[PDB]
Amino acid sequence: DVLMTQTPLSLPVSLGDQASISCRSSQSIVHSNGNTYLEWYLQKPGQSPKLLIYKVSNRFSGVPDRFSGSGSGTDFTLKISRVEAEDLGVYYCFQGSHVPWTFGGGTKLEIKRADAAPTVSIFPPSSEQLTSGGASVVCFLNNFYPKDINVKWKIDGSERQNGVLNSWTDQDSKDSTYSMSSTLTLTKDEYERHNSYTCEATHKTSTSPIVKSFNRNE
Amino acid sequence: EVQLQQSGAEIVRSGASVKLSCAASGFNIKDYYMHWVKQRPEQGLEWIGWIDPENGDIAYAPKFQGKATMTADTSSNTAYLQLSRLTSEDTAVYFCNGRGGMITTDFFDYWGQGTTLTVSSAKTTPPSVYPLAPGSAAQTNSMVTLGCLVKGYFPEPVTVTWNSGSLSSGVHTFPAVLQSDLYTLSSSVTVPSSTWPSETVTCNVAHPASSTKVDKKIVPR
Ligand SMILES: OCCOCCOCCOCCOCCOCCOCCOCCOCCOCCOCCOCCOCCO
Ligand SMILES: [Cl-]
Ligand SMILES: [Cl-]
Ligand SMILES: [Cl-]
Ligand SMILES: [Cl-]
Ligand SMILES: [Cl-]
Ligand code: NA
Repeated sequence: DVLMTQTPLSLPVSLGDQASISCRSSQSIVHSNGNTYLEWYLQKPGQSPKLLIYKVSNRFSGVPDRFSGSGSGTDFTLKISRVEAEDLGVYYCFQGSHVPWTFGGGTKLEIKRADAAPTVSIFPPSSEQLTSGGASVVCFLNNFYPKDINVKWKIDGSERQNGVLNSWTDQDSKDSTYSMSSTLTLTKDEYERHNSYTCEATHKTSTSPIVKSFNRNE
Repeated sequence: EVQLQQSGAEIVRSGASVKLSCAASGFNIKDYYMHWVKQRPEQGLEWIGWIDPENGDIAYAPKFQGKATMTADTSSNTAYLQLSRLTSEDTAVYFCNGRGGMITTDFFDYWGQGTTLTVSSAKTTPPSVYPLAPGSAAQTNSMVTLGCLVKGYFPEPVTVTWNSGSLSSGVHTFPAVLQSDLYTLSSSVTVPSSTWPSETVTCNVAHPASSTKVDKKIVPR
């Protein structure tokens, strides 16, 4: 297959910045008919992809003139002259020259803001859940930037991974931060065999892990 | 106005098959090629194949040879994608894309809105709603975070609000995650320490599929 390699993976920008996103095909994608079927798409959250550019450098009908494309036969570049707020999302290159047609892995175009520390809150199991025989410990890590974060759970000082369920939100339209939720689910039976429960986050904003903890017996 | 309309969300158990539809209005699918594209949760786009609805010609990505079957019915102006021998790996959004005319006229390119497939053997199950109140007390003029854990339900969606929609700032509601055939969702709200527990904070959960409404007051431990 022709593999399409995008760079960068993430592109933080301010509004008005020029943005350049690149795509390298593993093989030539000049079709024998002479055309190079290299396309660029934008996908916004909860939306279908939208075509921007086809055949390397042809702007699709309705696409703003700030979008342009160029390329050789293996190296291709999408340029946005000055980024607008509606441009945020994930960009994909795509080749239709050889079957199977293939997409690049995508580039996230996001707003650069000042570093924001995660607001970390931990919650023991509710009495209602314990009555039902379950024991979830919840950890919210809210309003942080950049998006790169790693969450670790410890029980009585030892790393725990079984039973961890993570979810997160995309970049917030008002404050340009990200948020995350991590839930460790145990049986009530197991919860009652341990004392200390700890949520640890590693993020740019702290040199050491950011820690919230409680002890079951208060 | 042209329109590609895809069928609604599907839930099908592993080992079975599903058939998704893509119906055109405002144009004729004989005049264009239809493409299908897969997207798994929090992943990128993956190409499945194309079909020429006029000629019946089909090209598949090798990976979907065996898994997918593309067909079309020109009399109903509809393209179909069948997915067979389902597993959780097939849980995804599937997009149809009508395209053509790149050589002979202005390029035509239109997308369906996507159809979600959830592979699961679960039956409709109402949520358990658990209040998350802080383990320790708040300092003066600080922020306090409260939460709501919504567990063990099926299918999506559930909805969560705070104080019946009157508390909207400082809220974060996290996308649901399927694990072991049932969904978990969580929501947090962060309020000034002077407002809770002095004022009521309640999380409101509705699950249309089970006709469940739960309103849970967040009370101090
Ligand atoms: O100082 C300012 C900063 O402070 C911010 C923090 O403020 C905290 C206090 O909140 C203030 C804002 O809220 C005010 C309103 O407070 C309401 C508190 O109510 C608690 C009691 O609520 C109980 C549940 O009420 C709803 C019950 O509804 C039952 C019927 O359900 C109807 C269906 O649900 C809707 C969806 O259904 C549609 C489909 O069928
Ligand atoms: Cl500017
Ligand atoms: Cl692909
Ligand atoms: Cl801010
Ligand atoms: Cl669950
Ligand atoms: Cl309500
Ligand atoms: Na924060």
